[PDB]
Amino acid sequence: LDFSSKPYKNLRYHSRALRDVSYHPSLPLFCSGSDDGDVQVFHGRVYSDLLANPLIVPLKILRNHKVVDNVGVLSTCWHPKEAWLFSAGAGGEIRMWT
Amino acid sequence: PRQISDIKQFLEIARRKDATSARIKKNTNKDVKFKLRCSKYLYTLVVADAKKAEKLRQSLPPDLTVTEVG
Amino acid sequence: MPSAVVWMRRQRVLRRLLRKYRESGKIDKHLYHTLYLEAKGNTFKHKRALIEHIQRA
Amino acid sequence: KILKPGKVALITRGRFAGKKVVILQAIDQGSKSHPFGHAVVAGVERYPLKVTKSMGAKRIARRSRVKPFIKVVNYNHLMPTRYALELDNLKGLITADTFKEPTQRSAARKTVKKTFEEKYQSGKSAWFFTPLRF
Amino acid sequence: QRVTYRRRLAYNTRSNRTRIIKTPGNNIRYLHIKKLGTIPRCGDTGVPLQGIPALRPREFARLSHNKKTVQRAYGGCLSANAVKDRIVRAFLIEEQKIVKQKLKQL
RNA sequence: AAUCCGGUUAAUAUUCCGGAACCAGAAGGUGGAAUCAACACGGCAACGUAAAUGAAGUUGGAGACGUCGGCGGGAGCCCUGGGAAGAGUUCUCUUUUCUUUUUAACAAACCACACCCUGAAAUCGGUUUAUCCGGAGCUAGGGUAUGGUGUUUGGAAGAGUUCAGCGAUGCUGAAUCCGGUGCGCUCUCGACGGCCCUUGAAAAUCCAACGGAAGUU
Repeated sequence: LDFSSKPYKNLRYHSRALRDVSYHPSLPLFCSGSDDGDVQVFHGRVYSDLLANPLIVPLKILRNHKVVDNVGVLSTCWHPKEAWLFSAGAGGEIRMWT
Repeated sequence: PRQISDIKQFLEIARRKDATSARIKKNTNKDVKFKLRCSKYLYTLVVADAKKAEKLRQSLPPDLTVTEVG
Repeated sequence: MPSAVVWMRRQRVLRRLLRKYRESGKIDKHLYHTLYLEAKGNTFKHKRALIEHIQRA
Repeated sequence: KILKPGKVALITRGRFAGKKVVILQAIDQGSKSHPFGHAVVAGVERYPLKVTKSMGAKRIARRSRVKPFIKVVNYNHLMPTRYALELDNLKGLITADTFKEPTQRSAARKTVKKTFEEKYQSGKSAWFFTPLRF
Repeated sequence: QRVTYRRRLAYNTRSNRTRIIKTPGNNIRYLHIKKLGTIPRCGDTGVPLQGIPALRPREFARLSHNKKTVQRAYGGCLSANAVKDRIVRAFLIEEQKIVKQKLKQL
């Protein structure tokens, strides 16, 4: 919000449409889930300093999730306490990425 | 003249080699107007927080010529 | 003050008012169109002459 | 009753103006999302070019390539024709889920493209594949 | 205060169009304003098209492509109704020709 | 195609000085965007957007078009209530008399006539100052575009003006405010209504369309 109206970074790992993006409320990690079935976990750490550009790096690409009717990960949720990710698939499965 | 509200953007424009000088204006409403002179536009940033103005001041690169109230 | 101007103002207030009772529901579309219709023929020379016309209607 | 699935129709409004489409499914009953006679139509956007034996096989395929489009349009914005085309793989592929889910929409565009290509290779419905001059 | 014209083009004409403004020095000044732009008009019907900014001819080059045309066949040249009329007339004429050829061949 | 403000001369200023912009052309570069599904997606639609190739050939628009009347909008000027400043007048009366009270080009975000969608209407409705339109689809509801303008800034108070002082003409204080308006005058724009008949210059120039040539690196 303090850098520009245009996006600060653009990321296009996903081979399919990106469904949901969730930022962990406390830990400096965020996740993106798409129809490809893979969830991308990125380390986004923010400084309060004006000169300090936030450091965004990938951390993991979570896989082994089913795809049904060209639908993969629909929603992702971050555990309020630790780095645990709740991934909801199209097969009726919920995955605990610990 | 362009009015810029994003402080970071003001930093990036300042780091740009086009920027030549910057002016600090102390208004009666205790606002600091950071007017950065570029090639085509004079980019101004009005900051309401006084300490934000000072913490802004030395975060400006030293090579840039900052100036007192015009 | 020209006679054109007084009618110029009188018609607008008469028309501006006749719309406002219409949207407030005091008069339906049919009687409003009639009320708009006579008012074009200077039927009322002043505002309250028209307001009494709504009450009797 | 003049609008039936598989009937060739013509879009007259919107970006795809004057393009030939086939009625995939009729929703003349209407819906809350589209309170009008909206029917899903799959048509041709980029009409295929004229295949010539002189050009190479790669060139031949590229000219035969057809850009399709799936759209929901109102009935009065469509114009029906006597021509009708029926193809089995385009039965039931379309639904509310497909037009909601972007990947399903992309998948639907893939199949309607593939089925248009095989029909062009088979040399059937040449007039529909032919662009209309106006 | 009485103000004179900035230029020396005496005998003010259509080209000599000015505006009165108050300067930060508290002076009333003549500001010459160029004529207002004209929106493009439809070829078939003639009504100005919808969605095109009304600017000057030389100015139109500065705009991008999407800002000068509408995403439709004959967009930026014909109105939507004119496009609709053009499309249906062409199809009906083609059908009238196809039945006429059918009648002649039988 | 495209410029504004302030200052400056004994005599020149939209030219000079200070500051702030704009237009046109020119190349690469940086970043972003589209493609082995060949040249983007969304909306029922009017159409929208950061981009989103288009040869030959074929068109369209701007330029570019009479006159008159009324209505509406905005700006400046004029009128005027207070606020402030100074100069008055004043035995007394007189919250009083007189004078002043600025924001440019340009750049930002937002702020109302044509059309679309639902709709099928006369028991005729909507409506002008001036009855105009409506199954060739009214009133009503939701939209789309055109933004004449207005709002908030930036420019910009650091400038200008007016008062007080203090010391080369410098330095320091303050204020430069809140309204109300009118058949008002000047200029411009929008929406109509006539009269036309005389149905109302040309070109340079700029834009768009149809058309589909060509085409991991």
